[PDB]
Amino acid sequence: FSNKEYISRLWHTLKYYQDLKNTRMKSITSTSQKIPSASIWGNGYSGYGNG
Amino acid sequence: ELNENARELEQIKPKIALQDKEITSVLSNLHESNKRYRFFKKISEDPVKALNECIASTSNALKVLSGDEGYNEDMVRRANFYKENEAMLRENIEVILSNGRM
Amino acid sequence: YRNFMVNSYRLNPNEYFSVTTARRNVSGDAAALFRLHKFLTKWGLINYQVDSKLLPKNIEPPLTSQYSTRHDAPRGLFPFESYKPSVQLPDMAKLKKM
Amino acid sequence: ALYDYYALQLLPLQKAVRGHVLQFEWHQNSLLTNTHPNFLSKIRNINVQ
Amino acid sequence: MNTSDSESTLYKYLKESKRKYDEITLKKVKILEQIDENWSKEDLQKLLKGIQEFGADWYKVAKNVGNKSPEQCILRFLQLPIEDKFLYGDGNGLGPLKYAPHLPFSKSENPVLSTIAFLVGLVNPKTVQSMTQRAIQSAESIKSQYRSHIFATNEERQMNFLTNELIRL
Amino acid sequence: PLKKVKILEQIDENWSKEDLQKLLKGIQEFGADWYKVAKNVGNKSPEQCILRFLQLPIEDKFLYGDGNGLGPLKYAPHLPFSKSENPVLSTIAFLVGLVNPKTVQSMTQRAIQSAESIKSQKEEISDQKPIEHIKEGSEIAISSLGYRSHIFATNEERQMNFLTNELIRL
Amino acid sequence: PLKIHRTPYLTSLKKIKDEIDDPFTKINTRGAEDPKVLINDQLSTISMILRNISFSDNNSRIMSRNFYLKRFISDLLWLVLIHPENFTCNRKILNFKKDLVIVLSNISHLLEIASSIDCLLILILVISFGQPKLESLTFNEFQLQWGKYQTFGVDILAKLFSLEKPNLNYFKSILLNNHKDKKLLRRLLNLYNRHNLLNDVVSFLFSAIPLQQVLSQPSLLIDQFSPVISQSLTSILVIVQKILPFNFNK
Amino acid sequence: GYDINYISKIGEKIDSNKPIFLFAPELGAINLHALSMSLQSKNL
Amino acid sequence: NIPSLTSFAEENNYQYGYTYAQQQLNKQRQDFERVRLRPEQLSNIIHDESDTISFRSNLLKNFISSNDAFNMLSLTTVPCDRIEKSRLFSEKTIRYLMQKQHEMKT
Repeated sequence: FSNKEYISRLWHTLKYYQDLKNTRMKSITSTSQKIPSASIWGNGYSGYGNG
Repeated sequence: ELNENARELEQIKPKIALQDKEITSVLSNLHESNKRYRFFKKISEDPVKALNECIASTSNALKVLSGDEGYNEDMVRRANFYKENEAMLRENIEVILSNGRM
Repeated sequence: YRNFMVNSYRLNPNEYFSVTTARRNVSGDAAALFRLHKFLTKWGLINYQVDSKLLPKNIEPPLTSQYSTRHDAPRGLFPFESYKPSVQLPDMAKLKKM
Repeated sequence: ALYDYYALQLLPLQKAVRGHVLQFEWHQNSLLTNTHPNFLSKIRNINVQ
Repeated sequence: MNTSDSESTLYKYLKESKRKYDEITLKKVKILEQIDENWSKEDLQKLLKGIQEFGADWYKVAKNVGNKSPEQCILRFLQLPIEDKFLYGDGNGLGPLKYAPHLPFSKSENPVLSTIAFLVGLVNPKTVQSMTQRAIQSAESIKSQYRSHIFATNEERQMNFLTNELIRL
Repeated sequence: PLKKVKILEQIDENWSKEDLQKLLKGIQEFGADWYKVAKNVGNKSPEQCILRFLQLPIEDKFLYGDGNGLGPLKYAPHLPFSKSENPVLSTIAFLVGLVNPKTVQSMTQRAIQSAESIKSQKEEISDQKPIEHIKEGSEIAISSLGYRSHIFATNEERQMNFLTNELIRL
Repeated sequence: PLKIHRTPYLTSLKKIKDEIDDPFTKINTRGAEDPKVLINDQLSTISMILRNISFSDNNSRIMSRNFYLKRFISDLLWLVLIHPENFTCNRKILNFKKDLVIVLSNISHLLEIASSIDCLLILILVISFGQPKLESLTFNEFQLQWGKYQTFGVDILAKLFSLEKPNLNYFKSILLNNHKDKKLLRRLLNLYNRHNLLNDVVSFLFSAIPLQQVLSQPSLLIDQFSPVISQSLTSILVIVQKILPFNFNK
Repeated sequence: GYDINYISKIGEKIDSNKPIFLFAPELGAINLHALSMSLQSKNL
Repeated sequence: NIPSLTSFAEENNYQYGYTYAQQQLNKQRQDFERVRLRPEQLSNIIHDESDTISFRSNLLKNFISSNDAFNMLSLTTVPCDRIEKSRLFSEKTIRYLMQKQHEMKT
């Protein structure tokens, strides 16, 4: 709960979100290469009515 | 005479600029001293409510700068929170259950 | 009228439930039945799955998957915390007393 | 106390759903103007047109 | 932590502490009392036994309970007062412990501010305001023995009037 | 039942009538310098003279002897049974040791004001709980903090007037 | 109405910078902790969307003929000027004026002003950009090293004066002088402190023509500010020729 | 008690890489009719 | 170009459905109002002072400015009788008002 642990918590939180952004970029470049990959959020709709 | 007055204007201008530098540097100190005067007066008016607004806006000033978010942990841990917020839970439980995520 | 239209669509959802069959099967003027049918199909609820398509296949990256959650992940939200037990011997005596 | 123990058995799973449902309720509060308050949208200065 | 243990850290440490000083010198949670008219005691018992049977599958849980929608089961599972009788307060205040994961206080950095944060919960603000205003008025009664509080000397009042005169001129 | 006489004669633990007389002489003569007051008493600290002037005990454990009115103070760590550090009482003594003790006598009726007013005040502070001494001392400390904040506010207002005159001259 | 909140641009900037740089600030109290800030952050999203949509050739004429949008504009412009006490922050009140003028800059070439109260609040909103003084011209000149936001108002006033139908009739009856707004207009006009409105509008339109700046130092500044100068001169010519010709006393 | 310049320096990157909402390239096929019917849904 | 006011009318323009002069005027209309109403995709996106204001830097500066001003209040163990007052005039403002008051009789 001191300073040297409160910054080591923030290093073990930023390094998670950097890998999460790498996943987010790879799942964008996959669909831009016409490969239907899933994202961080779910797939939005289906063929039902909305596209 | 026009060029004489132009040379006099270009002579008188940097002494005006060096004064404007100190005018702005004193105005910034006036604003900084106004902040500390307000902080020292709101404490001296009520030293228990200002000493609760000074703490509640310091830990909240750390939560935003750290990057964390969410509810207060010690508020949502009790049972009267889910009894005063009975309205939004019946909405959200049906929304999560009907979408199939519960 | 509304329960008739909704019950009649949901027997075979692949078929476009037209206005003319609803007009031919319940008694009423064509304007109000047309307006109710267009309001109903405006909000989904009828003719929402006439021409349905199949999502082919999802090549899933890691952390975008079911059961892709770890105890090591940061709880940004989910405000409940897990706290570090402080094992100090005067604090051990304080915990024994309290 | 057998059913106290039943209530003392499934309490933190209830808190887990109380956290995820609250997290999704916080997700409902997404407005994109509570977040970055500078979202510069679109401007255009005075044209000759 | 077992005091009956003669070989734990607690026994030796506390004996050495008191020896060093003399050398130098139950509250059970009654969960079935939530029997508010929409629910009942048998309904709460079947709810708890069903959640212990099937973990978080609420359709099977509402099936085991019967006569109630799954949303009411999830809501009554949320609204159970399980841990409230082990927390501190009923609803004065918890103080800085109310702001649990973010504590910007240091004994070395702010020794006074942390003790004041712990102390402001106990006191009444009205008597504090009364005593500090009495201190202010007593200081004014001592100092007396327009902005004349700052401009106390006759010199500085004439200097300020000179400033206003030169501005107007 | 004996905690009452314990705090009543723990306030008056090792202070005789002569130490009280030298203390009151040093308090009424000298202003806001407790070191010379402690030297006027001789065999005591300035903090102990402040806490006897406020009619408070020491060692911080005769106040809140258990651990319910004390909210988070039960959950404070300590050195057990030895090495007595007193964060509450030294905080109160440090805050009252800045604020001109004659106006502290003007601030509360509880404080010692004269050698003829010790017995009546000692009688009227009797039959109080150990939480009451914490409450009154913390009230005096926070009020002294507010008074010091008012003095700092007036000095900052003087500073703003000085900056205004500098602006006008510029 | 109790007080027409005519705060200028620069005092609004100073109020924003003195509210952000406050120790006990509530500018980031979040969304889920307060419902009033949730309503305000929905309305700010609505205004950012509506100022973002209006940069298309088809949307600018569809948004022009939309009774719902005209009622919403005449509905917000009342609330941001007459009773801004409900908006939480003081940056949201400036940002509503900063995108209402942008969304009215793209629409106004086809806008037909509905009511006279809206035609007065348009004038007060456009006037509220710029710096006044402490009769004569009551507007010090706005030097464009600060921000071009007042140049959007002199185009709203240049395009909304081009119809002698309802626009110029409402502007005439406001500047020179269906049963409750007769009481509302006569309450708003004497709450605005005869003919202060006309000389305020003309003095503000004589501002944003940078005479001092282009005549101090020679072709670049006029080549950059020719449209704002042209539309300001068009608006002043309209006001001079078609409004000023008797109840004057000065 | 902390060195909050370094804490804020790291927390800026944490706020930048935090998954708040979708970006422009990952929105998918934006359906205007779905948005226009969800705005009239009077949900939250 | 600078097309018309008649080209902006709803009759000559498309609507939600469900000639040659019109299709000639709508060329000039969409070629005029897309070079006029298009946003600036470059810099000068600051627009003012109160858009590039940073909440994080101001929050950090206020966190420092509260902490040191509170350490100025409590931890400074100078008594109230010993806090010496500052001068209400400077060493230069006291010279200028001796000079101008000397030159005020002209």
